[PDB]
Amino acid sequence: NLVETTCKNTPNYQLCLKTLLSDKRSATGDITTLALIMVDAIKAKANQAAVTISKLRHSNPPAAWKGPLKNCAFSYKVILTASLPEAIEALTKGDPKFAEDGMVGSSGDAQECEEYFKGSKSPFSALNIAVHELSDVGRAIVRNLL
Amino acid sequence: NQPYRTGFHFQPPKNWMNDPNGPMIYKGIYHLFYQWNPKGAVWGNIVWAHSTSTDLINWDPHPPAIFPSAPFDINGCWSGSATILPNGKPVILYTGIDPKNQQVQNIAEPKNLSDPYLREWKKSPLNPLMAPDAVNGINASSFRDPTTAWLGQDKKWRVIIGSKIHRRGLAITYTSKDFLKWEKSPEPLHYDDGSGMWECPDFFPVTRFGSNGVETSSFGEPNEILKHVLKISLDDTKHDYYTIGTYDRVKDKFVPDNGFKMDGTAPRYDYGKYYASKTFFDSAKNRRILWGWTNESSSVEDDVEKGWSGIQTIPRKIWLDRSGKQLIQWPVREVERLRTKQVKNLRNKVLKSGSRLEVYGVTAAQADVEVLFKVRDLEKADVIEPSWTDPQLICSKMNVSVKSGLGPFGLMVLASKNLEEYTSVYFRIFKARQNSNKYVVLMCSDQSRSSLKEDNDKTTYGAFVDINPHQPLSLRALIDHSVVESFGGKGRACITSRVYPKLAIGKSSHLFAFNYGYQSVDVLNLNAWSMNSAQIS
Ligand SMILES: *[C@H]1O[C@H](CO)[C@@H](O[C@H]2O[C@H](CO)[C@@H](O[C@@H]3O[C@H](CO[C@@H]4O[C@H](CO)[C@@H](O)[C@H](O)[C@@H]4O)[C@@H](O)[C@H](O[C@H]4O[C@H](CO)[C@@H](O)[C@H](O)[C@@H]4O[C@H]4O[C@H](CO)[C@@H](O)[C@H](O)[C@@H]4O)[C@@H]3O)[C@H](O)[C@H]2NC(C)=O)[C@H](O)[C@H]1NC(C)=O
Ligand SMILES: *[C@H]1O[C@H](CO)[C@@H](O[C@@H]2O[C@H](CO)[C@@H](O)[C@H](O)[C@H]2NC(C)=O)[C@H](O)[C@H]1NC(C)=O
Ligand SMILES: *[C@@H]1O[C@H](CO)[C@@H](O)[C@H](O)[C@H]1NC(C)=O
Ligand SMILES: OC[C@H]1O[C@](O)(CO)[C@@H](O)[C@@H]1O
Repeated sequence: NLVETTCKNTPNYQLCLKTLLSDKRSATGDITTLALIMVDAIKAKANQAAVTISKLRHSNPPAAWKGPLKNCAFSYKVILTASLPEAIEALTKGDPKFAEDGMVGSSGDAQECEEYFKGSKSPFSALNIAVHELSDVGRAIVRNLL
Repeated sequence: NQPYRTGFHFQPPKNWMNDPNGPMIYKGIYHLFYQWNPKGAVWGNIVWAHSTSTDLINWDPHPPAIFPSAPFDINGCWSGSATILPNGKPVILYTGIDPKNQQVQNIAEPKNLSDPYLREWKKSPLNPLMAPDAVNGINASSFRDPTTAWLGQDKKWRVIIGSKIHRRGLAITYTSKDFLKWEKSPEPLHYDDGSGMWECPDFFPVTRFGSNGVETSSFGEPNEILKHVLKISLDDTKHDYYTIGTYDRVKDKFVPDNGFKMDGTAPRYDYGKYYASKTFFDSAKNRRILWGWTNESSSVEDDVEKGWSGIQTIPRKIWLDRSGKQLIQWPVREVERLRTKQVKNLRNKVLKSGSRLEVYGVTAAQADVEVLFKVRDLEKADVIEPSWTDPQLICSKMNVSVKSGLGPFGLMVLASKNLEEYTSVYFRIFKARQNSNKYVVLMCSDQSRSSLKEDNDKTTYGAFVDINPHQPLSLRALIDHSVVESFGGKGRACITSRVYPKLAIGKSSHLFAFNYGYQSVDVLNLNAWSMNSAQIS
């Protein structure tokens, strides 16, 4: 129950628990392994967000969508190209604060990208909320390694 | 194009930089190495880049000095320090990430000592010299950042490496006769329960009364009184801390002076954006000099988009203050050579309540400004709340639009003409207690309205300043496009900050002296110099 207590000290116990149990590495894994599992979960959602964003840009978006859709594309490109790879390197080599920086990065981007939409439900809102919530659970887990 | 790149602060042509590494002097040439990502605007693939100088301000680039080239550092060349051996030879101790991603300590030394610029470095086949294993039981993921080494009275070297065990921070001590065979000491030089990881430890002597530097291995003669300074960068809080104490050479342990605890409650070099700092002994002009890394306060997107991240602050000479309660820092005096020949001077101006005075004729985005403030009616100062103990939090809740008896008064730097954007570096003066003659001087670096873009980290900074408000209040600001370095009370309170204005750029930035307190304050003297650009790597 490293998983249990690790997930107690995060902003969303259930999301944390669901995610870690979906990866066998968590049976015997230490806190760094559990952090890496979370990064994978974020990477999995951010990939989908990224592919979704491509569709809507290659499909004649409304005038008030274009400005968001381009920003979101860049946001998720930074998440997938800079932030997450960084976090994977930091957790694997042992500099947790750079993993923390990477998790706080994707949390703000996901939210930012969501909030660009007025009426305030984007076409891929679940993915932004998933990427936001998973990034916050991830931060909590990495706080432990500081 | 690149409105936030600095004109005279150290930074590479592009890409991510963090910790300063192995600062040294050798054959009259200053070396700065630094952690650098060769192919990105975020941390990763970290190597030691290298630049040299003869003034600490203008820097010539060199090839990467230290990079993965062997098992013991194949997965990265992390931070470390230079030691100058008695014969005059420099060696570098640094953390390598080994083939199992464990953190280990390796040695490098010059390939050609006749090369003053020490461009190529070779590495010992004995590396790693110090490592985690089953016997020492050191945590392989929390074991890095070797200090400069110091030679004890018994002719055995000491070196410390930052580490932790659970929530306990450590300064693991190793000793050596030849500098090749290192042996772990049972007890560490110091530790602390609850602090977390101790990154980038530093350990150096300072003279009791005086501003000169002390050689790291230098002893306290039956005349000369030395204190020692232990510094740690803390994972937990993202700040740099130091305590003043004595070095028990018998025990080989550091004892902070009564009142000091080596954790988050300790004092800081800088109360703003400042990390992974490292000193070295400048034997050429007898001074200890402190390097500090200031990361970006913009978004990671902005970093990736502009193509670089991280600067060094201007190197600062440091020493023990008269009272022995804190360290004093001041930008190295070589930085003053950048000052334009024609200074802008204001003297004997009265900033009434709610006033601001603009300073004309200066390159406001790239300037050095020193100012003296005199308050007339100290007794009119408000009694501070006894529960108000955290200076940063005071600055956060009492912004510049909240008036008090004395203050806010100070500077508005990197400001737009109509003050859509500005950074306030100011003072408040409180009465320590009701009807008292003791006073509390607060220093704020407020960047809440520094930029119209909300993505920027606009956190405000604060710090109390140990100075007598009966005497005039000193305030110096180095301004450089996206960095403001503030020094209260001739170096007793330092606040580095990062800002990214939309309007206040180049010719469109402005500089004001101001006073929004109830009482009026005089400006005895205000010197604002335009700063020329340095030639930097
Ligand atoms: C380099 O990289 C970055 C630099 O950007 C550093 O990362 C961190 O930087 C700072 C820490 O200095 C973190 O700042 C925090 O941000 C929160 C803001 O979030 C959003 O912004 C607005 C602000 O208007 C706000 O509306 C929402 O919160 C948004 O979500 C703040 O919540 C937080 O402020 C609190 O704490 C600061 C002190 O840190 C106080 O000054 C504030 O007053 C505030 O206090 C709160 O708690 C107290 C109790 O203690 C209450 O009394 C108050 O009323 C209040 O509730 C802070 O500003 C930043 O988030 C973080 N960013 C990232 C990306 O990591 C990093 O440290 C640097 N690394 C190195 C090595 O240097
Ligand atoms: C690294 O340091 C020591 C290495 O032994 C670890 O201490 C062990 O911690 C585990 C808990 O996961 C216990 O089962 C052992 O009994 C501990 N041994 C001792 C001697 O204390 C420690 O956990 C590791 N790192 C941290 C951060 O605590
Ligand atoms: C070492 O460097 C010095 C100065 O750079 C030079 O004179 C000398 O030829 C170099 N020697 C070797 C062997 O590279
Ligand atoms: O580049 C990695 C380096 O950065 C630090 O975490 C401090 O910022 C050091 O402990 C480490 O050696």
